Amino acid sequence: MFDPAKKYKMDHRRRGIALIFNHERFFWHLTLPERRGTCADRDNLTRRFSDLGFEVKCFNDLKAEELLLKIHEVSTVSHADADCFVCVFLSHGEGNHIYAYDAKIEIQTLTGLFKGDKCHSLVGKPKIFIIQACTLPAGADFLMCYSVAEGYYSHRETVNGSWYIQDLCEMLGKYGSSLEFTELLTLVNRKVSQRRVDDPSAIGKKQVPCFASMLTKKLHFFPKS
Amino acid sequence: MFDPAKKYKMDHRRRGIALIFNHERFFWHLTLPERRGTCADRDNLTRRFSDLGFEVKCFNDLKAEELLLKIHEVSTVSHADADCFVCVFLSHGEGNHIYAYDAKIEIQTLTGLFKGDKCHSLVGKPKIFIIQACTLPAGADFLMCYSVAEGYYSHRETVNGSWYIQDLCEMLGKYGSSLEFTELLTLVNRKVSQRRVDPSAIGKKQVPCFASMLTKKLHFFPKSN
Repeated sequence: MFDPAKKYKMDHRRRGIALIFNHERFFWHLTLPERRGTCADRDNLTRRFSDLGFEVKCFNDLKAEELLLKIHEVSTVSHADADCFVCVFLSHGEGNHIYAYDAKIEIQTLTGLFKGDKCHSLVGKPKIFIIQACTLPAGADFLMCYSVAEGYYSHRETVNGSWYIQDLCEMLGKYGSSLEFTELLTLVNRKVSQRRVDDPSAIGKKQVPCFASMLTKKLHFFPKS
Repeated sequence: MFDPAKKYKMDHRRRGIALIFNHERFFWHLTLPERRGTCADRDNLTRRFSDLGFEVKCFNDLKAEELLLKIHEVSTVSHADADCFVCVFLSHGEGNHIYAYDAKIEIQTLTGLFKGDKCHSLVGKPKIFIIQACTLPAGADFLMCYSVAEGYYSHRETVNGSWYIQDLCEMLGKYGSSLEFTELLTLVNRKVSQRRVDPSAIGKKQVPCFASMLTKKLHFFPKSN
């Protein structure tokens, strides 16, 4: 009958793809912290998801030609022998209205490609989207992880990256292979929300992340094989 | 150090208020299964939250004068000796545009009254909103539970209530006092998504969702008598 401890099947051959998408186009004056922080976040993510068995692939949206080339690949490639799919969307904080509006269209596109109708090979498999906001995607077995609720405070980028990706990567490296994934995201909620400014204008305010789950089972990333 | 198993402090004198809000006004014609189903949902919820230690209150929005009265009561009353706050928002499925638009403002108002700035006595304590949709609430230590995604299928009310409330109450009764609450909501996601239809709803399934800004594990262990 009903098993409260039922888990997603994570014994397939591969873990799956971990797509790290960098939103760059329509962003012009890029300071030194932003440029070195974005690279720190990507590299930190590439190490934590690779250690969990994912095949990391990193795109950006600067070259429209290469963008469609590599997007078509991940959308049409078969995931039948994969445990799950992960997609991380990275963006800069201080962006214009064109940059911010493009991100929303990109996020809708990405999430839409992996819904049950357009990707049979991921049906019944967790589809995890981690979005660094500058939303309303939904679907069975989706997990949406947001760095901040839209309209609320998020700390500026730093040479070492952003608060959300730093804390998410610390928990992933420390607890990724043991704890249930939503328990892990709850720890990121606490770690990030506890950080404080040393920007005297941002005194007293905090960054509150959020995650929205449509998963039906427990999700673990025990070491494979 | 950092405790990955840290949980909210739930040893206060009282558990807290469990507000059951019935959205009724502007519904143009109420069929028999809808009258009883809504009553079945309210009674089922009152039984389960009472057994978990909550002080249950049930309002509706038929009397405009009496509602602002009671909304003022639950908002301004002290929660300093309470573990948390729960609010269930019940509404009918087949509603007109006025009925649906009114629901959004009611939900936006209700959640707003319990923000940290508006309610000092619930700061750092979980605030749980369970919404039977016909959204964008946020805040630290908020837990939003939706019967359905924003614009997807939801099964219609019956004499015994709605699929979402029935399955929620079944899990609360069996596992409410033991399992972490988000783990319990995940079981609801599976139970509701597995139910099939016996007309024009072939191949459809209702996929619930919950959005967490909680920072700790949430349990409802039996209170100290």
